[PDB]
Amino acid sequence: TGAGTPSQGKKNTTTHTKCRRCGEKSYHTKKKVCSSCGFGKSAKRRDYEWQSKAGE
Amino acid sequence: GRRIQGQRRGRGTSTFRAPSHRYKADLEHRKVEDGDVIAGTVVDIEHDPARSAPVAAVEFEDGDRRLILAPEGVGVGDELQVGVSAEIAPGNTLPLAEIPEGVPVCNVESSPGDGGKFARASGVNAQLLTHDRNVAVVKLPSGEMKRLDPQCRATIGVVAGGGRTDKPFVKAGNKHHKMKARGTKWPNVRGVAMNAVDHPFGGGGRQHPGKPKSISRNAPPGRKVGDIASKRTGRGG
Amino acid sequence: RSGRFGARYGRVSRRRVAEIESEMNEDHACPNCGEDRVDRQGTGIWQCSYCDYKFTGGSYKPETPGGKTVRRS
RNA sequence: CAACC
RNA sequence: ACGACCGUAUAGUACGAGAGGAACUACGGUUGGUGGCCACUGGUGUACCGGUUGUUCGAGAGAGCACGUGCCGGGUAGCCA
RNA sequence: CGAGUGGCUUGCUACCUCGAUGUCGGUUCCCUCCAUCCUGCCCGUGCAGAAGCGGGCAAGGGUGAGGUUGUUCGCCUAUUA
RNA sequence: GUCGGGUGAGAACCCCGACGGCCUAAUGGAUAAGGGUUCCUCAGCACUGCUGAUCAGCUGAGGGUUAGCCGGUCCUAAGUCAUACCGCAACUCGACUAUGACGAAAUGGGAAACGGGUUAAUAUUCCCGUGCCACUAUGCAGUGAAAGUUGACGCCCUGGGGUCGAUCACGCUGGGCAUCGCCCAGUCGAACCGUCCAACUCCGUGGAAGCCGUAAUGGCAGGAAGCGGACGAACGGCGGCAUAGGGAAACGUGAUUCAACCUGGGGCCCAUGAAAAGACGAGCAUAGUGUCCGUACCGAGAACCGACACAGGUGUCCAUGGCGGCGAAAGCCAAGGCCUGUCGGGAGCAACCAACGUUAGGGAAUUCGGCAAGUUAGUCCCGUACCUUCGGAAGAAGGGAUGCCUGCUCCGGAACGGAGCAGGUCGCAGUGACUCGGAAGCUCGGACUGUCUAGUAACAACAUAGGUGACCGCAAAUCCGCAAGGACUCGUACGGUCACUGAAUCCUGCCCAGUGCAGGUAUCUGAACACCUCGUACAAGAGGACGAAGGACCUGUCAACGGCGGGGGUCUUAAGGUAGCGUAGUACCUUGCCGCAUCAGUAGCGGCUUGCAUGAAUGGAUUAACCAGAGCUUCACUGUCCCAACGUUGGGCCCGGUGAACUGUACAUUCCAGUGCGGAGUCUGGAGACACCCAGGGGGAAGCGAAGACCCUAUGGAGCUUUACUGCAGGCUGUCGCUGAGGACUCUCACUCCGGGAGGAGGACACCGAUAGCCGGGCA
RNA sequence: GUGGAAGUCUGUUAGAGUUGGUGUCCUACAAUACCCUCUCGUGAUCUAUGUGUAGGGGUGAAAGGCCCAUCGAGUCCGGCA
Ligand SMILES: [Cl-]
Ligand SMILES: [Cl-]
Ligand SMILES: [Cl-]
Ligand SMILES: [K+]
Ligand SMILES: [K+]
Ligand SMILES: [Mg+2]
Ligand SMILES: [Mg+2]
Ligand SMILES: [Mg+2]
Ligand SMILES: [Mg+2]
Ligand SMILES: [Mg+2]
Ligand SMILES: [Mg+2]
Ligand SMILES: [Mg+2]
Ligand SMILES: [Mg+2]
Ligand SMILES: [Mg+2]
Ligand SMILES: [Mg+2]
Ligand SMILES: [Mg+2]
Ligand SMILES: [Mg+2]
Ligand SMILES: [Mg+2]
Ligand SMILES: [Mg+2]
Ligand SMILES: [Mg+2]
Ligand SMILES: [Mg+2]
Ligand SMILES: [Mg+2]
Ligand SMILES: [Mg+2]
Ligand SMILES: [Mg+2]
Ligand SMILES: [Mg+2]
Ligand SMILES: [Mg+2]
Ligand SMILES: [Mg+2]
Ligand SMILES: [Mg+2]
Ligand SMILES: [Mg+2]
Ligand SMILES: [Mg+2]
Ligand SMILES: [Mg+2]
Ligand SMILES: [Mg+2]
Ligand SMILES: [Mg+2]
Ligand SMILES: [Mg+2]
Ligand SMILES: [Mg+2]
Ligand SMILES: [Mg+2]
Ligand SMILES: [Mg+2]
Ligand SMILES: [Mg+2]
Ligand SMILES: [Mg+2]
Ligand code: NA
Ligand code: NA
Ligand code: NA
Ligand code: NA
Ligand code: NA
Ligand code: NA
Ligand code: NA
Ligand code: NA
Ligand code: NA
Ligand code: NA
Ligand code: NA
Ligand code: NA
Ligand code: NA
Ligand code: NA
Ligand code: NA
Ligand code: NA
Ligand code: NA
Ligand SMILES: [Sr+2]
Ligand SMILES: [Sr+2]
Ligand SMILES: [Sr+2]
Ligand SMILES: [Sr+2]
Ligand SMILES: [Sr+2]
Ligand SMILES: [Sr+2]
Ligand SMILES: [Sr+2]
Ligand SMILES: [Sr+2]
Ligand SMILES: [Sr+2]
Ligand SMILES: [Sr+2]
Ligand SMILES: [Sr+2]
Ligand SMILES: [Sr+2]
Ligand SMILES: [Sr+2]
Ligand SMILES: [Sr+2]
Ligand SMILES: [Sr+2]
Ligand SMILES: [Sr+2]
Ligand SMILES: [Sr+2]
Ligand SMILES: [Sr+2]
Ligand SMILES: [Sr+2]
Ligand SMILES: [Sr+2]
Ligand SMILES: [Sr+2]
Ligand SMILES: [Sr+2]
Ligand SMILES: [Sr+2]
Ligand SMILES: [Sr+2]
Ligand SMILES: [Sr+2]
Ligand SMILES: [Sr+2]
Ligand SMILES: [Sr+2]
Ligand SMILES: [Sr+2]
Ligand SMILES: [Sr+2]
Ligand SMILES: [Sr+2]
Ligand SMILES: [Sr+2]
Ligand SMILES: [Sr+2]
Ligand SMILES: [Sr+2]
Ligand SMILES: [Sr+2]
Ligand SMILES: [Sr+2]
Ligand SMILES: [Sr+2]
Ligand SMILES: [Sr+2]
Ligand SMILES: [Sr+2]
Ligand SMILES: [Sr+2]
Ligand SMILES: [Sr+2]
Ligand SMILES: [Sr+2]
Ligand SMILES: [Sr+2]
Ligand SMILES: [Sr+2]
Ligand SMILES: [Sr+2]
Ligand SMILES: [Sr+2]
Ligand SMILES: [Sr+2]
Ligand SMILES: [Sr+2]
Repeated sequence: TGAGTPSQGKKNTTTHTKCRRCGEKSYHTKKKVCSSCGFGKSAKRRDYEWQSKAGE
Repeated sequence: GRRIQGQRRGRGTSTFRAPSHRYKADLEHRKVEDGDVIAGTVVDIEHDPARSAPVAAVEFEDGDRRLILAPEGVGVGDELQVGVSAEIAPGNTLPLAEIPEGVPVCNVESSPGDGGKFARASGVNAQLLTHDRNVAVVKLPSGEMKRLDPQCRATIGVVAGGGRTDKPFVKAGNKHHKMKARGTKWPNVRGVAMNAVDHPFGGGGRQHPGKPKSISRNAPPGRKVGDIASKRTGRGG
Repeated sequence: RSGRFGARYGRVSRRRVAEIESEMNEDHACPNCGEDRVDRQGTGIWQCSYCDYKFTGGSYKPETPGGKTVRRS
């Protein structure tokens, strides 16, 4: 069984969903953690300086 | 390289854990205030998943229903005693001090009241040899003379299920089923059969450890493999 | 006996399985009464079909050499 | 003879 | 677009003590190659005719399906060796 | 011992190609060379004959089937001009 | 698909009928996930649709999903999170222990709904009829109430009860066919309420010394059979429900085999097959309440995932429709679905290609190799070798039979079950299609079933049972974490950790010098702190004394790394290759030599064997069974071959419509030679050459595709190794702090451990912090 | 005779897999597909959903296999021009 096309048919699991806090479809319904805003993981909003060029 | 299997074990991930949620009970001796006035009646004999041996369900006078580490020869209806003044018969528990020398015992405590630590496996037994007012000498299943507090409790007789080891598994499938009831990753791939990156013995055109197997006691995890601090090897001499 | 093993495993393995299971299934004298009606119920567990006496014993024999010793001393 | 020895 | 060989007559002759043993020439055939043709033999021939298994159309009659003929036997034309 | 020809082997060189000219053997299909194995015509012989042996002209045609081996080559078998 | 017709400006593909077909574990029915309006209606064809389109999953607009009893909701599973506590420089980080919560929509547990009618689209939701559950209120009854039971459970074999379905018999209703007299369909009717009870268990009677009983095991004076009794089942029978419903009508009755469902008996485990909420226990009347969320549609060769209307991938149940047969097999056919695995028209339709049928004679000559194809085939009877671990080998091999019809026998309660007999009879052929093994021998490997390189490797590689060695008495060995802490472990030597070999059988020689590990060690060497001398009004510093682990040194150890030669009738460096096997999957020499077999055998098998460079758990030898493993031989068979032919289906070719990509410095009708950076359509010399187009097989463009993966070069990269360099974890060991009292000792008060507690064990040690020496490819 | 064991046999039952054709395809139906043949199919079996293990880390009956077409160290962004 190839890792490509044939293995794509088995994908019918729902993981990332619309986040209650930020609105992005990044709330992982299994982990109950938003990969975009951090909801479920931290009170503070998910943020990182690497999301932009160092001097900007 | 990569961490060897022995190192993956320590993390205690599912693959290496024991099926605890399926285990029945911790067969520790009952805790008696004193007097020995505690007696119970064997209500049933059950299979202990964690030891491949039988265990006995006991109902005590004060209403306590508990599984117990059963010696050979215990059956339903039989009455058992646990205390300093318990009778000296198979299936009864009392401090070594009260036990007559030269009597096979099992589920011997390490420290008085700990519930039992020694001689708990199928068909084994410790042999109470010497008495005293300060120390009770016991011969453990491995042949080692152990000095114990006479206040250490123990059960008279040998553990049930002896001879379990006399029959061969015959097939992989039988080993398989037993392993599924233990905290062990099985089957076993030999170090010499792995790539260099995976084990000290891995690599090489043909299989062979590219080094002596007797490893030092001081070796770090990841390197302590093969024959650990062997005092000798082989069968010779 | 080991006949269910066919031509597999080799002499020894299925020779001992035969003996062990042979002695295992023989008629055993109940300790409670005395009738040869004890049968194995599982690993180390025996029961008499006559009086229903359920008790512990060896894994494949109702009594072991070491078990018989306890009685003595 | 189709690289390495 | 023809190459080569075998055989017979020449002749048990010429030659040679013997053993052995030719040629010119005239013939018949084979083989390899070449071009063409189907009266003959052979193949094919899901044109066609027949036999027959399972199933369906109630039976009979007559048919479908079973892979582009269910299977089997025979085989015209044509195409072929 | 001396003088050459070829460009089938091997060696040598590093000229061409590393933004790639697919690598042995076989197979299939076509053209060619002659230093000729057979076939045609000759010369000599330690050429009686038959047959050998050696040499000359000659490239029209032919040079096949098999056993081991991936083999090329080679060894082997029965045929063959 | 075809012929007619319908609609429309327009019809091969939108609709109707007829005829012809396709799908049967699916191409039918219900659904999970997932999608998200794709569902229904109307109006459209600019877009999407492999051609067209009046059609549509497309465009525009409207409409559509109704619940006390179907899910959710409730419970808890593996397990997750939150808070507290603790760690961490710190946190959104981290382990434990408490608490709380979360965690199951087909498919875990679970209070209660059936039948019919209705819409364009919903429907156990609406409507009609009937019924049920929970809670609450009122009334009567009731003092019981929590013990127990249930929820609640593995794998294999099997009896009994029993519905649907299917079939058989006969009756009734309707249909079909029309030489007969047959063939088809229907013949209905729920939940619920009531009632019946087999099995299991038990009780009374009884009184078996051999009887009772089973498919089988089994049962009994510790009381068998028989007789009677208590308890006690179905999603089942029976009555109601039902002058309900449904049907055009009739609106049956019996039987067999019996999925569902119910209830028992047996066997297996080095394997033991959830939990909790809830329910029962624990009556009845009447009334009230029963909110909230889901509900359409697809569920796939067009509604999901794969960029697509993709030949892929994707769970569940329909596993009992008819013939067939052992069958959930093939083949054919219903119910139901479809003609959308969606471009058509034309040419006896050429070459060539993909699938495939048939080939005389020869029969593996083909080829690396029988690759490909074929041969055999179902069932019954006879019969079956070497070898063997006594299981097997084995369906060995080899031989014979096989249909139909007529009348019967036997087994069984019987089957629309099975086993036979006699007579008759047809064909080339009776497992007639379909389904359906070719067989045998020798050798190598691995014992076996099992695993694997998703996407070039299925093997001899990995695993395995078996054998073996190593560590550890549990405050352990091994391992994870910076720490708090943790896996192993509800475990305790018959354990479990770390390694090696790899079933059985017969065996497993010699070597401890080097390396490794371990033990010992008079003496030697061996750091820091403290101590002492010199030095400094102090300090730096120099030296001394003491000396832990470690090393030197000694010993043990090879189923520890590994080794088992050259020379002579010892030497290096410990020993100097034993049993076996041997030209090997190891032998260069080598096509070794002899033999077998063949016309011929670098192959294969047997023997020999000085082994370039076999050999014993780096396991040796050997071996029945097994194998999509490697090699060889034989019988059978055949288009693999001699040597090719004819045929079939789909393309190819022509026509309508649709309509890409690769590639392109320029020029370009080339050919023979030469030249040139030595491999030119383009330079030179000649030769040839009127332009354009169709089909073809691919000689050339050192053809297209990919900045060669080989090789080298770069003071390039990465993975891996080690007695490379340098370091870093980690372990051992000394010292200082924690740390107290009286080179050996006692004590208790810190601290540690055990204990529910009292208290016990230990104890200034250990743990921990700091530092010093040793080891240290585990890691950088 | 009964009994019905087995990592037991046959088997396109379901289901799992993939020896050979070095067949078809190779601007594909498909960035791993199609056909025939073949292997397993009561167990170390297969399978759905839930759940856990995370990057020098997992997971690995060990092939450097696998960790979302990516693995001798994933992916993303940043360091970074
Ligand atoms: Cl074990
Ligand atoms: Cl639902
Ligand atoms: Cl029964
Ligand atoms: K190379
Ligand atoms: K090159
Ligand atoms: Mg316990
Ligand atoms: Mg496990
Ligand atoms: Mg192993
Ligand atoms: Mg490997
Ligand atoms: Mg390593
Ligand atoms: Mg090995
Ligand atoms: Mg050069
Ligand atoms: Mg090229
Ligand atoms: Mg010449
Ligand atoms: Mg010529
Ligand atoms: Mg509907
Ligand atoms: Mg389609
Ligand atoms: Mg023929
Ligand atoms: Mg040949
Ligand atoms: Mg074949
Ligand atoms: Mg009869
Ligand atoms: Mg060989
Ligand atoms: Mg194998
Ligand atoms: Mg592969
Ligand atoms: Mg395989
Ligand atoms: Mg082992
Ligand atoms: Mg063992
Ligand atoms: Mg072992
Ligand atoms: Mg192996
Ligand atoms: Mg030989
Ligand atoms: Mg040895
Ligand atoms: Mg080895
Ligand atoms: Mg380059
Ligand atoms: Mg390289
Ligand atoms: Mg490097
Ligand atoms: Mg504690
Ligand atoms: Mg390194
Ligand atoms: Mg899963
Ligand atoms: Mg490798
Ligand atoms: Na020359
Ligand atoms: Na070639
Ligand atoms: Na010539
Ligand atoms: Na040859
Ligand atoms: Na009833
Ligand atoms: Na049937
Ligand atoms: Na169409
Ligand atoms: Na198997
Ligand atoms: Na040594
Ligand atoms: Na050796
Ligand atoms: Na196999
Ligand atoms: Na053919
Ligand atoms: Na060309
Ligand atoms: Na690398
Ligand atoms: Na028997
Ligand atoms: Na395959
Ligand atoms: Na990484
Ligand atoms: Sr696939
Ligand atoms: Sr899925
Ligand atoms: Sr969180
Ligand atoms: Sr931030
Ligand atoms: Sr415990
Ligand atoms: Sr405890
Ligand atoms: Sr190695
Ligand atoms: Sr020895
Ligand atoms: Sr003549
Ligand atoms: Sr003569
Ligand atoms: Sr047909
Ligand atoms: Sr046939
Ligand atoms: Sr180039
Ligand atoms: Sr010449
Ligand atoms: Sr001549
Ligand atoms: Sr040769
Ligand atoms: Sr138009
Ligand atoms: Sr529609
Ligand atoms: Sr919940
Ligand atoms: Sr449920
Ligand atoms: Sr099951
Ligand atoms: Sr029955
Ligand atoms: Sr619906
Ligand atoms: Sr469906
Ligand atoms: Sr599909
Ligand atoms: Sr139909
Ligand atoms: Sr269309
Ligand atoms: Sr014919
Ligand atoms: Sr051959
Ligand atoms: Sr041949
Ligand atoms: Sr036969
Ligand atoms: Sr696989
Ligand atoms: Sr493969
Ligand atoms: Sr062995
Ligand atoms: Sr040594
Ligand atoms: Sr020898
Ligand atoms: Sr062997
Ligand atoms: Sr010119
Ligand atoms: Sr072409
Ligand atoms: Sr099997
Ligand atoms: Sr099978
Ligand atoms: Sr292949
Ligand atoms: Sr084929
Ligand atoms: Sr491909
Ligand atoms: Sr079966
Ligand atoms: Sr991948
Ligand atoms: Sr960057």
